[PDB]
Amino acid sequence: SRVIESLHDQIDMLTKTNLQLTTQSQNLLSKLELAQSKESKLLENLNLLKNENENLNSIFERKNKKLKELEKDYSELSNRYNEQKEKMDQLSKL
Amino acid sequence: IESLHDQIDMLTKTNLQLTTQSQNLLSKLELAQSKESKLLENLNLLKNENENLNSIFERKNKKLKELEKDYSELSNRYNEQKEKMDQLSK
Ligand SMILES: [Dy+3]
Ligand SMILES: [Dy+3]
Ligand SMILES: [Dy+3]
Ligand SMILES: [Dy+3]
Ligand SMILES: [Dy+3]
Ligand SMILES: [Dy+3]
Ligand SMILES: [Dy+3]
Ligand SMILES: [Pt+2]
Ligand SMILES: [Pt+2]
Repeated sequence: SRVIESLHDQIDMLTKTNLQLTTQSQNLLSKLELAQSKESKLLENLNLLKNENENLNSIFERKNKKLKELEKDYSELSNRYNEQKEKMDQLSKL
Repeated sequence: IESLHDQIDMLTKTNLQLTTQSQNLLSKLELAQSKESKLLENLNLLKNENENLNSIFERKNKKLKELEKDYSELSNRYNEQKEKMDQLSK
């Protein structure tokens, strides 16, 4: 009988230990989820920006192609003015 | 008392499994934290250069604007030189 309840004082302590640990596995399965959620949202955002960025990169490449054309047009135009001047020159010359 | 000792053993096995789960959950949290740190460092690397690129772009735009202006003046000066040529012939 002193045997028994002395024995019980251990069972109850073990139950108390289990409750703590269990509430623990409660608080963590509720975090790991939070950590995962915050990953999801983060990865999603990275992709909107990623898609946003590719779109801006594509626009850039188009403008550069136009600038390269202009780069050629001004060169040709300049050249035309130089030829035009040579003639005016020759007109005054002997 | 044998039955009670057996129950104590079952309880100890139950508590150990819980502790093991806690350990596993802790490791997962640590892994998540490691992922968060790598993700933040990467964002920082991406961010600082992105800003570097943004400043270079702004600088080029500033020169292109001078050029819009430079070409306009030149074109006008040419239009003016032709008016004078027309007048030379009338
Ligand atoms: Dy592309
Ligand atoms: Dy070119
Ligand atoms: Dy052309
Ligand atoms: Dy020539
Ligand atoms: Dy402008
Ligand atoms: Dy200027
Ligand atoms: Dy005029
Ligand atoms: Pt001329
Ligand atoms: Pt002329």
